[PDB]
Amino acid sequence: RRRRIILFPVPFQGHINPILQLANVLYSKGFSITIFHTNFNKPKTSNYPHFTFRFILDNDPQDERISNLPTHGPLAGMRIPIINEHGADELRRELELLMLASEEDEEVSCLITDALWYFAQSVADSLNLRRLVLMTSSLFNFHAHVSLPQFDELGYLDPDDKTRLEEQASGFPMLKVKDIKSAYSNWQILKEILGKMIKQTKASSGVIWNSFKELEESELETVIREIPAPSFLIPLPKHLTASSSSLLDHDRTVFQWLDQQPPSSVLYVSFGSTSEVDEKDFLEIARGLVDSKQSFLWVVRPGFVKGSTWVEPLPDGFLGERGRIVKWVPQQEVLAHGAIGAFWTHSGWNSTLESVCEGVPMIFSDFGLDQPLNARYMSDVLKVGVYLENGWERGEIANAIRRVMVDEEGEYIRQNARVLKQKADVSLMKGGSSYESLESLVSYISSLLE
Ligand SMILES: C=C1C[C@@]23CC[C@H]4[C@@](C)(CCC[C@@]4(C)C(=O)O)[C@@H]2CC[C@]1(O[C@@H]1O[C@H](CO)[C@@H](O)[C@H](O[C@@H]2O[C@H](CO)[C@@H](O)[C@H](O)[C@H]2O)[C@H]1O[C@@H]1O[C@H](CO)[C@@H](O)[C@H](O)[C@H]1O)C3
Ligand SMILES: O=c1ccn([C@@H]2O[C@H](COP(=O)(O)OP(=O)(O)O)[C@@H](O)[C@H]2O)c(=O)[nH]1
Repeated sequence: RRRRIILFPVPFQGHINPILQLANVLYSKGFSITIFHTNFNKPKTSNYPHFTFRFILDNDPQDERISNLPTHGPLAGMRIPIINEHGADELRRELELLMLASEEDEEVSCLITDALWYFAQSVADSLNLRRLVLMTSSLFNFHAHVSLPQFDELGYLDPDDKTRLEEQASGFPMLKVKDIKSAYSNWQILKEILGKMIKQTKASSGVIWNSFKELEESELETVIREIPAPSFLIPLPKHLTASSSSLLDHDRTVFQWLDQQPPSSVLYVSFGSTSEVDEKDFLEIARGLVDSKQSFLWVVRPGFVKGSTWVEPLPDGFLGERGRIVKWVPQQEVLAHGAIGAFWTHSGWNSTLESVCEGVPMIFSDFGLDQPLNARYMSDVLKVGVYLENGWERGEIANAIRRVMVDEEGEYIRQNARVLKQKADVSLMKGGSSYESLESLVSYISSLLE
């Protein structure tokens, strides 16, 4: 292969999944692929015989700043600001020694990084290497990030200012003030990171969005105005699932059980790769699921429940014939199964987009960050699910589950989910928004060394 692309993911499941989907799509279009990855949270390189992996930044002996960071729980994310602040010299060395070792017939077209690796723009510039960015969250979230100076002036980023919570955000009516308060509760850290991510995204050679035009049409004018480089909207789950980049072992025994369920009769439940609840909330969720009287498949990550290794506070036999708990599944393959009638999600963007791409309507909870904005946009603009926006109450959980899966009152939500899947499929046909985004992206990358 004449042309090589280097990709550099953020080493968490919601970041590795889209960049290895993109890597596969670009491999399919005839590019050779090198992945730069931390040893931390590495995927199974044996699943990618067609890719070269290079492990960087946390090789032994480890830096003072990274050596003792926890490997699980939300605190593991401290690696993101630390690598941005201290990784530039090592990334430049690794890019240089790859380009020095390269064959004379092959050249590196570009570096594609996660948008959160804002430090990589200056490194790529210093080597006369073009950098493209992969956005792993929505255009709507980007629109909110660019509006932060206005949210700040209005006092929405003040945790102590508990006024106007149920009102429409001034200058941003698609959001309630409480959505902004939730999304930016970690304002001391996010203020600096998001400003840098925006500046270095605007400075990049091109922005790839894991989305499609018909999903986020209201947000296109903002990205065309804010980002001078070309934007490409490609819905990666419509190209392939992320099964090969799983960081955990799949429980595949779930498919034999799904095959025993009537069509659209199962609630799939998963609150993410990082999320945590109190025992009080975890038992309130469990009661809501039982109160619903619907069949369910619930992925609970070890550490989801504060105080327990897994699901110890749950009684044996509880959940009935109706319910299964597992540690991990191939989630998009589960969403594609005919048994699935709905998905109770934490509203992470990969989970939200996979559900949309499989036509599965949603019940939304959130654990902050971009989650409350995804839940608000999908529930109120697209109308493909119900937002549980006032915590965990067993009655409200039961009503939301029944509304989406059974109630005639919820038929419009099930129909909206069906039609949005169809729009995603049409977007991949010749002349479709996603087809044209991908053809343009391939032509654009092929032009970078002219
Ligand atoms: C930018 C980030 C800096 C970061 C550093 C660590 C920090 C925390 C977690 C804040 C609390 C304190 C502290 C110290 C901590 O508890 O560790 C802080 C904010 C979110 C974070 O990125 C988040 O890091 C997590 C690992 O700890 C990832 O698992 C998240 O990815 C996942 O990525 C998915 C794909 O983007 C996303 O939909 C999903 O919700 C998310 O859970 C990713 O979400 C990012 O949050 C940003 C918040 O503004 C968004 O702009 C980005 O689009 C989004 O990707 C991690
Ligand atoms: O049991 C599971 C649970 C989740 N996932 C995948 O983990 C990713 C989670 O990404 P998301 O953006 O939804 O949220 P995060 O977990 O990053 O907060 C998605 O690609 C899911 O399909 C999976 O494969 N199996």
